[PDB]
Formats: sequence, C-alpha cells, structure tokens
Amino acid sequence: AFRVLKPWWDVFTDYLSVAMLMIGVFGCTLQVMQDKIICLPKRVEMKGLKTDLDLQQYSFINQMCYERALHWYAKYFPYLVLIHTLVFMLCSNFWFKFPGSSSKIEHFISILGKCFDSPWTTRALSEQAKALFEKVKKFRLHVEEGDILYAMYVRQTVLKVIKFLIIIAYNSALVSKVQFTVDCNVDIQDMTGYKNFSCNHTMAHLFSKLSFCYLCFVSIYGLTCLYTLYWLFYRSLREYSFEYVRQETGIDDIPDVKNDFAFMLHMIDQYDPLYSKRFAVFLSEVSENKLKQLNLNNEWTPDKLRQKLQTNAHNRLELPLIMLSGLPDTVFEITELQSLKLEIIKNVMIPATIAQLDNLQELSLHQCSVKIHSAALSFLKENLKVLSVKFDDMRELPPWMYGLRNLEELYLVGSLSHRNVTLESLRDLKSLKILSIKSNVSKIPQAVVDVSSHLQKMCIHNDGTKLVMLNNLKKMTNLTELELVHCDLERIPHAVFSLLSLQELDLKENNLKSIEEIVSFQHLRKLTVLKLWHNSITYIPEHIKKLTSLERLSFSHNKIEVLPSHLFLCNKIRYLDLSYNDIRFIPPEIGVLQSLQYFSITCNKVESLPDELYFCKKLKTLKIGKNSLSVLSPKIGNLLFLSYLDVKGNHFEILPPELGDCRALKRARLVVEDALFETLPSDVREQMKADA
Amino acid sequence: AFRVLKPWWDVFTDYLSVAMLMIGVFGCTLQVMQDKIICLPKRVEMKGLKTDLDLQQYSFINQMCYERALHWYAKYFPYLVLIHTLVFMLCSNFWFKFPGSSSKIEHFISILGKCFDSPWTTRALSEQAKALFEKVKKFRLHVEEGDILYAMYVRQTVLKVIKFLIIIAYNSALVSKVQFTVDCNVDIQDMTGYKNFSCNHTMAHLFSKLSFCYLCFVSIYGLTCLYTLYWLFYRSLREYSFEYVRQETGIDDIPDVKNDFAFMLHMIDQYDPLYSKRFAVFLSEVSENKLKQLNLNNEWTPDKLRQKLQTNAHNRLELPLIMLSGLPDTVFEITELQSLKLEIIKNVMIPATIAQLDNLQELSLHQCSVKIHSAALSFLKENLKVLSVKFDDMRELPPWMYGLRNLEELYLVGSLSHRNVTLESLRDLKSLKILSIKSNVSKIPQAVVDVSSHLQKMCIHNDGTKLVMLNNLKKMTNLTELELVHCDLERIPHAVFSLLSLQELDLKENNLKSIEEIVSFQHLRKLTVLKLWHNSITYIPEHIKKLTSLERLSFSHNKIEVLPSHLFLCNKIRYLDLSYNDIRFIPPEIGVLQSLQYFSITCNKVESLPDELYFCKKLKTLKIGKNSLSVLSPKIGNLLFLSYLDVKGNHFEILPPELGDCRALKRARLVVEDALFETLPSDVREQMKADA
Repeated sequence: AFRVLKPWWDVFTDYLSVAMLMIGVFGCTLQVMQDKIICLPKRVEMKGLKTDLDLQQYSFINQMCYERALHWYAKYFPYLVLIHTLVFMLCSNFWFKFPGSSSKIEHFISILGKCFDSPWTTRALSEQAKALFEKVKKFRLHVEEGDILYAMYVRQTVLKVIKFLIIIAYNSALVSKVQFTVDCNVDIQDMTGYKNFSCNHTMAHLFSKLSFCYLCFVSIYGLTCLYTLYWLFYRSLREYSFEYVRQETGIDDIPDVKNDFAFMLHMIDQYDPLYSKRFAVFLSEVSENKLKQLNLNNEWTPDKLRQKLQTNAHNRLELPLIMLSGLPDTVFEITELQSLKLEIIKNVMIPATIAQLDNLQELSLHQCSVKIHSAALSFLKENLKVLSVKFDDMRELPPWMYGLRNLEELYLVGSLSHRNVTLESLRDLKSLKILSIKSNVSKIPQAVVDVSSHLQKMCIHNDGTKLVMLNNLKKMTNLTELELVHCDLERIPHAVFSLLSLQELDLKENNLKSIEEIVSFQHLRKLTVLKLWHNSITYIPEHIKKLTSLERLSFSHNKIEVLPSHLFLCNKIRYLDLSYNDIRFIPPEIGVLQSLQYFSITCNKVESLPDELYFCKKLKTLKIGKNSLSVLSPKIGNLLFLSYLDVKGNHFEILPPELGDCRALKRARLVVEDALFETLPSDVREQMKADA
Repeated sequence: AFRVLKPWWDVFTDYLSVAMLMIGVFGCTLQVMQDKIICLPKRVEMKGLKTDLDLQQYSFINQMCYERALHWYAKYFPYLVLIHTLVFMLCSNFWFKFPGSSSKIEHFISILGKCFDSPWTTRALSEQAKALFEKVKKFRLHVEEGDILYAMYVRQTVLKVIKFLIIIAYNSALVSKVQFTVDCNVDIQDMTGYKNFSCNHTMAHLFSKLSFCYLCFVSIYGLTCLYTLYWLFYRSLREYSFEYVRQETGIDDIPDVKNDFAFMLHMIDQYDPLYSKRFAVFLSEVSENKLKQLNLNNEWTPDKLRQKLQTNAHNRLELPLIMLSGLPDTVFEITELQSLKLEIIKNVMIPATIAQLDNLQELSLHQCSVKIHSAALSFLKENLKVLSVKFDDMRELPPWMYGLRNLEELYLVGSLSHRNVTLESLRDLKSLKILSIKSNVSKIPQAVVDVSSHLQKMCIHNDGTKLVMLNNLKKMTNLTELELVHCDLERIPHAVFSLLSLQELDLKENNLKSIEEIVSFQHLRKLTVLKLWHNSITYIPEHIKKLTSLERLSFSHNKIEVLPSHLFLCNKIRYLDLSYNDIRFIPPEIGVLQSLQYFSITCNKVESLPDELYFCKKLKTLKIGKNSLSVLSPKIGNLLFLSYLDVKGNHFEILPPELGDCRALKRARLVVEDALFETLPSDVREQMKADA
C-alpha cells in the first residue's frame, strides 16, 4: 500500500533525505550550543598584553564581529540544510499527497491488491471474482485515458534534479568561504577603545568537513535522480506491452495498455513483476469466459438437468433450455436423452463434447444464434435425425444445418420473404423426409426441390400469404403427403394434380369455395385423406363420388347447408368431419357409409336422425355437438362399437335405455346433458360409469 | 470523514500552515535559548576602555535597555507567528468542529462511501442497497434545505484571506524595525553613571531573514486562498447539473441538486469525478424500481407461486396475488395455468414474456393499474376467452382491453354512470359471448350495442340505479341470456319484449309488484327461465299460463299469499321457488306440474299438503322450510325421485316410514329435527344415513 509503489531508488532518496536532515539538525544543535567566535583586539623577553576589558566588553565584541566578519554561509549552513532537506521530503511525498494523483493511486492499489489476491488467477495461470472482472474493466476504463500520474512523477523527479543541481552549483563554490581564523575592522571604538580585531571561529573547521560530507550525500542523490530521469525517457513508458506473460501462458489476449496504465504497471514491475503477471489474467476475455463457465457449472449440475428432463411432442427424452447464455458442461454427462431443446441462447459454441452424447437424434433451437465445432458438426451430420428451429431475424440461423445429411425431419419457424425466400440450398440434407415451414413466403423456393429427391412429406402453414407460384410444388415427385394450411390459395391449384403419389391433402384456412376441381382429383388415385378446414365451400361437387380411395373427410367450419346424396357414394371413408357447418338434415344414404368410424357435426343445424345412421356399426366416434336434434332413436343400441358420443347441446329430453347396450360407449365417451343423463336407468349409468 | 473534503488547495493551505508553525516554534526555541541583548556605555596607540561596572550593573543595564530600546515586534515575532498560525488552523477546522455542520458532513461522507462500495451500483452501471436507497433520499431531503455549509465555507475563506492581508500589511511595514545594533538613551544616571548606551541583541539579524521567509509563506498562502475565492464565484456552486453522467449512463432521472448538495458535489468532483458519477446512480428512480423488482424476484420462487396455485370459482388453475410491487418474473415460468388473480397492484407492466403463457383463457384484474407490452397486447387479443376486471376510478381499468377480439366472457366491477357513463365502445370486442357488469348505470350505454351483434350472454347487476332507458337493450337482438339484477325497474320494461332470441330472464331485486305485462312475455316464445327475486308481487296474472316455453320459475321473497290454479297450467316448468312468501295453502292442481323438479316454500305459513303434490315424482328438490304444517302425508314415499327435503322448523311429531322408499332422498337431503328423526324406524334412518 505505502510500499509497493516506491522502487529501490525512491527508498534510496528517502534514506538520503533522512540522513541529510540528521546532518542538518546535528549542525543546528551544535551551533546553538557552542557557536562562539572568540575575539581579541589586534593592532600593537615578552610579557602579557593585558587589554583590561571586562567580560561584557568581550561578549559584545564577539557578537559584533560575529555579525560582521563571519561570512553568511558559515552562519546559516544548518538552517539552510534544514530547508533543503525539508523541501526534498515534501517533493518526494507530494506525488501521493496531492489529491488528483491520490484518488487514482488509491483506486489502483485497491484493485490490484484484490486481483493479486484471487486464487482463480492462479487456477487460470495453471468463484466470486467474476465481479472483480467487471471492476477491473471499469477501473481500466477510468484511468487508461489519464497519464496525469506520469506527469506528476516526471515533474517530481525533474524538480528534484534541478534542486540537486543548484545545491552542488552554489555549495561547491561556497564551501571554501569558511575560515578558522578571521579578521574584522569594526568601528567598535568609543565603547572599547579598540578598532581592529582578530577572531577565531570554533565551528569553522567542523562546518567545513560537514559541508564536504553533506556535499557527498547530495552528489549521490543527484546521480540517483538522473538515473530515474534516464529510466523515464529511455523506455518510453507511455505504452506497455506484456508480450511475455502472453507468451508465458500462451494466451494471445491482454494486448496492451494505455498511457497511465502503462506507466503504473511499469512501476509495479520495477517493484516486482510477479504482481504484473498475476494481474495479467483479469484483462483476458478468455479468462472471463472460462470463469463464467466454471461459475455456471457450479450452478448447473446434472441433478438439475435430469430434474428438468421430460418428453417432447415426439415422445423423446429432452432437456428444455429456456433462457441462458452458454452450454453447461454437465449436460455432456447426460448421453441418454435423444432430444434437446434450447430457447434464446445466443453467442453459443457447440463443443465436440456432444460426441459423448451419441444417443440423440432430435434437437430444438428457438431463436439461438449458435455455432458449431467441426467434430460437433460431423456428429450432427452422422447422428441427428430430427431438428426444430425457431428464428426471428435470420441471425439465429447459421448455414451449417444445410450440410446435415442424416437429418430426416426438419421444423422451421420464421419468415424468409420478409417476396423471395432467403433460403440456402437444401441439397446436403440427404435423408430428409419431413419438412415443416412456418413463414410468409409468397413463392415456394427452389431449395425445396433441392430436397425433393428424398422429401416424402412437406408441410407449409404460412400466416396467410398466398402461394403465388406452385411450379416448384409440381417438382415434389417423392412427396408422399402434402399439406397446404393457410396458404390463401382460395382455389385448387394445378400443382396438386401433378403429385399422383399424394396420399393425404389438407387445405385448411385456404377459404376455398369453388372446389369443382374434384375431377382432377380423380387423376390422383392415391388420395386417401382430404381436408378442407375453414373453407367457404357451400356446395359439394359430384366428382367427389369419383374418389373411391378416400378414407377421411374434413369439412369443419364450411358453409355446406345440405349434403348431397353423391357424398355417400364413397363408402370407403372412415372419418367424416362436418362440424360447424350449416347442415340441417342427414340424408338416409348415411347408411351406405358402413366403413365410417368417425362423425362430427358439432355446432350444426341437424334436427333429425335417419335410422340408416344406426347401421354403420364401424362408427366408433359420434359428435353431434350443438345441433337441433330433439329425440334420440333407440336404434343407438344397435351400434355397439360406438365408443364416443357428443349429443350435448341438443334438445333431447329423455335418453333411451338403449345406451345400456353400448359397451364401447361409456360416460367418458358420452357427452350429454346432466339432466338427460339422469333420465337414464340406474343400471345403465352404473354399467356405463364403472363395472357397477 | 476527513480526506475527500479537502481539494488540492485545502491540502496546500494545510501544509503551509504546518510549515509556518514550524518556523514559529523554531524561532520560539531560539529566542528562549539565545535572545540576550548586550549593552555598553556609548559616549566617551590605543588601550582598553575600562568602564568599571560590576556585573550587576551590566545586567541591570541589559534589562532596562532591552525593555526600552528594543522594539516590541523584534521581541515578539515568534509568538506573533504562533498566534497567527494557530488562528489559521482553527479557522480551517472550524468547518468540522461545529457540531451542526459536523453531523451533516459526517453523514454525507458515510453514505457517499457506502454508495461507492455498493456492487449494485456496478450492476446498474453495467441486494441490501434497497435499504440504502431510502437513506439516500431521506438525506437529500434533509440537506437540500440548507446551503449553510456553503455560506459558512465562504465565511471561512474570506476570514482566511482578510487575515492574510492583515499579516502582510503590518509585517511588511515592521520587518525593517528589527535592527542588529540599537541605541538607547535611558536616564539611569546616579545609578550607573551613564546615559547614552549602545546595544545589540544577537537574534536580530537572524529574525530579519526569518521574517522574510515567513512573509513568502503567508504570501503563497494568501494566493492559494485567493484562488478559492475565484473558485467560489465563477462556477455558481448553488447548482450542480450532471448532464454528462445523465448522458453517459443514459438515465434521464437524477435531475439536479440544491445549493448545499450541489456544493458538496462540487467538492467531491474536485477531489474526483468518479465518486460523484457512482453516487448519482443512487438518485435514479428507475434504478430504485429495478432494485425493487430484483429484490421481489429474489424473495419469490416458482415453488412459492405453485404453493398457492389452485382452482378458481370457475374451475381454472390460478394463483392469488393480493399485494405486490410488480410481477415476480418466476410467474412467467409457469404456463400451465390459464388464469391469474391480481388484486391491487399498481404500476405493473406485463412484458412480452406472457407469450410464454399460451395456455391462457381467463384472467383477473382487481383495481390494478397495469400497462402491457405490444406482444403482450397481441397475446391478450389472440389467446384469452374469459376475463375478470375490478376497477374503481377507471384508472385501474386499462383501456387496451377494448381492443381484444377473441375474449368471450368478461366481468366488470366498478361504477360507470358515476349520470353519464364514460364507457368506451365495445366494438373491437368481437368474440364476446358472456358479459357481467357491476356498475351504477342508470342508462344502458350505447357501447353494449357495439357488442350486441355478437352478444350471447350479458348480465348487469347494478347497485340499484334505475335503468330508466333501455332502448340500447332493444338492440340486443343477438342476445340469448339476459339478467337484470337490482335494476330498480319496478315494472316490466318494453325492451325485454324486443329480444325474441332471449332464453333466460331475470329481474332480481327490481322489486316488481304489478307484473301484468306477461302478455308481451308470451310474445317471447323462447322464454325458458324467468326469475322474480325479491319482488313486491302480491299475486299472479293468468298470462303466465300463456307462456308456453316456461321451464323454471322464481318467486323468492314476494308478497304472494294464495296462488291461482292457472299458474299450474304451465306444466312444462321444472323449477319453482316460492319461499319467503305469505303462502298458506297449495291448490291440488300442483299435481299437473309433473315436470316440476324443484320446490321451495321456506319461511312461509303453509299449513296443509295436497296429495297431488306427491304426484309430481319428477320433484327432486323440496324446500318446505319453516311453515305451519303438523302431519306428513305418506304419499311422500310416492316421491321416489325426490332427492331433497327441508322440513326443519315445523310442528310435526311422528313421520311416516315412507321416507325410506325415496331412494334419492337420504338423511343428508332430509332437513329434519333430531327428536322427530328419532321417531322414524331404525331401518329407514340406517338406510338414509348409510348402507347399514
């Protein structure tokens, strides 16, 4: 604190100053004690020379000739040395005592003491100091733009030099002024009768030697100061470069430091370089990252991870990551999970340690600007089969996923056209079969055709953008199944008819009304499932009877009001969705659809129940919903395989006990009004709720 | 409490004062040791000049001539210097030696240091400081009333300067007064025989030099003090404005400080700008809010939230929040719950993080001034289907909810008419299907018409204000379920007949007496449920028998005493509340009300039971209450499906065992006295209580 700043020569000057003050005080005490110029009158077998002067006269003569004859240097030397040594001490400590420098120095000594103290420094050179990191960077921001400390030190030393020079320059000449004997021609007569006096100065000889001795001190002092001056103008401390500790521990960080930092680090080094090396760590950003990783690993343990382990949508062991900044290493201790979820973790490097986690084929990236390792990338291209990616500003999407070959299913969340898709080529995705698109691109990009060679199912669910050109869609030769949800086509495009291998088609939220292209649909004989959700279809073309291959029909939220009889000409269908439609009556041909196993007319206008409905026993799910039926035909007891029933929201009053014959149907599958359910027999409800 | 108050010039003045003290004390010691006058009689080959004076006479001459001839300043210079230096010390330290100012400055330094050490300062600039914020604001309040510190400091500096002029003024004019030699004509004749004496005191010469040196010191001192004066009249220390820190850290608060606090800031800045910079962060209100939020996040954990996670009245997962400063962010981690209960939480803003909580269809806002994020607003507009708001002064109501379209059920607590109701339009509310109102609307606002297009259910339960106008009610054509609770109508309004789509009707607490408008009610052929709670209805118009669609009837707390036969003609009714009335005898035609499932005559004067009552086996609820009955007809056993019985508070003695036949009626549904219950057979009571 009070020591680590002064190099050897500063303590040298302090010691010389203390010794100099000792010399000066010695001289002062001697002078006060015995300084007695002794005087006699001068002008004149032998006898004495009795001058008959009483003691008072002798003291008076001594005093007078002291003031007159003795040259001022011999009189004033000790106080002079006192002043000079006092000024030297003041100017030595002025660097600390001045507040402008004192603030910076106190800040620096505090921060550097704590930095040298931290054991994480030693660990890195081979837990809470990450705050000291921020303190260090704040401090260097505070003082690097100074250099006033360098100015203060240079001024201090240069004034010391000028003082030493003036001391030698005058004192060398003035030393020879002292004389042991001395003369004085004073007009003391008329009070003693004598005019010409001789005297001897007792201290003279002593002072002479003292001066000489004192002079030696000054000489040494000056040389010391000069060296400092040389050391302050030969190494140019305005800039410092580590270039050794950087090479010592082989970390290319810690580039350089600015002026005041350079100077003060130089000072500390000239005290001891060990403190400089132990300080070198905290400027390293690599050290910062490593300390962050250690701290999070201290916080992140495989226990906590396996606590959060769960199953994804695709029944896979997955660890959610909702809000982080890096990858805890403890996850690399968990090779069992085969899915991984990451939400909004930028600035992430994927290590090769994922190679330990081979048992994984699914990954999730929700707006995470993340890059990979080379071995990590190879591990992805050789192991992963499924990937879900959410992105917002294209920054979270790095290109390397376009190289993953063994991936089989892909999910995308984010707009590309912002209307051409800024989509890279989907060619290296050699094993992809499933593609999920969540964007607003008006056109299907050519990159889709880059994967069409092995693409089996591709799903686009835009936000309402129209698929303006469907030319690339016609290239989906390998496309086994096709979905066009909310593509705003409003019609049946010709591209769909280009895919004979198509099995299941959805046009949800496309608001189709004129669907007379069913003729082209009989061109596609693999069409087993057709879905027309939320479409303005108020009428059903007769060409639907020509699609024998159909197995499932979706027409929820459609303006059909009366279903034509030709609808029933395709008995192969097993699933029938007609809910939220204007349907008011069921034609009896509902009987021929024996293979039907599902039905839904929730929130429709159906008021009557044809009895042929009770002939398709394969119907296991019935959803009347909020319709206008008022009586339930007992023929419901004929449909034993009906497992689900949704008549709630209708005008029934009493439920016939024929519901007791429905073994597949229970209260779980029975959606009825509580009052209507109460009308059922006690035995029926006991058998229906449980085993009675 | 000692260092940072002194800028550089104060330290310089302190050192000059110290060194001046050194000069003075050195002079004092020398004067003690050496200051002797030496005197000789003046007026008179060469010989001695014997004066034949014994030592006593010489000493007496010394005393006399020293007292007379030697000028006082030469005699007292060191003591004068000591006095002036000491006064300088005292007038320098009078700042802190005054207790009133001492408390202020000491507290200032304590809190400033503490603020400097606070790591939360660093975090903000990037735990327990929450307490320190209050101390900070209390202190700034306590000190921004002063400026006595600045005035006293100005007084100190002017005192120092004027004393400096005084010192120079007379020392310059008296320095020449000291003289080595000196003369004295003293009339000591007849006592030592001489009159003219010459003397010299040894110190004179030295003192000259000393004075010169001393002058220089004081001169420099004055110069430094003079600078302070310039520094006290050029910066206008009455005000401090950061405007750089306010720009550096980008925090627009910390406006300014008053003269006293501004002056202290100027001092600290002169010591170091960084102290003031770091201290400014604790004046930020935004920083304080962030600290409060962080602290409540520290106090709250998702486990604590899930501790009170429960079901609401409308069976939804919800967490109570009764009193808070904001949202503990942990709530954003819990997405399963679809409703949140927040009460009396002002200045809350819901971020985009609500989008994490997609499983959401209900909400609660009890007098909470809450703003929203943009993504938050979209999430409310798209996800919510039910919502509860309590507001008091329309400020807790956040207007943006008038823009939510997908909401379907909304309940409001808070007056509107206040009787002009400043209710905003219910137009952007597109998907609403259910509405509850708790206001003071004497008028149905036009805003309801903007939701009447899509309206399905609306319930107004004003605090009793008469809904005088109801033309907007006539615009509720699409309305299906209507309730008018405590609307103080006292009569059947014509607006009700304007709503043919109406299914359920309520006029509770409207205190209707004359209800002869039932004729227009059979205009409403969709009228399923009709309620007449707490009405003054003396009797029953026959037009009620003309309501074909009657299903449920309420006559709670009415002045009805005898009921007519035509009332029973609407056998379609299943619910019949007649309690708290003057009923005494039930006409036997109660039998035709076979479809009736409910009955209540509690707190009436009924004295006999027609047996045709027991014909309506559909009657499952029976609330006789406290009436004037004495015996029970065994035909109650005919009511096998009777599930409830309230006979408590009557005059029975022994009940028929036919109660054992009623399978739906058990001991729990049998509201009876215990002594009377004992009169029943043990088998019946065992069967009712348990399965024996």
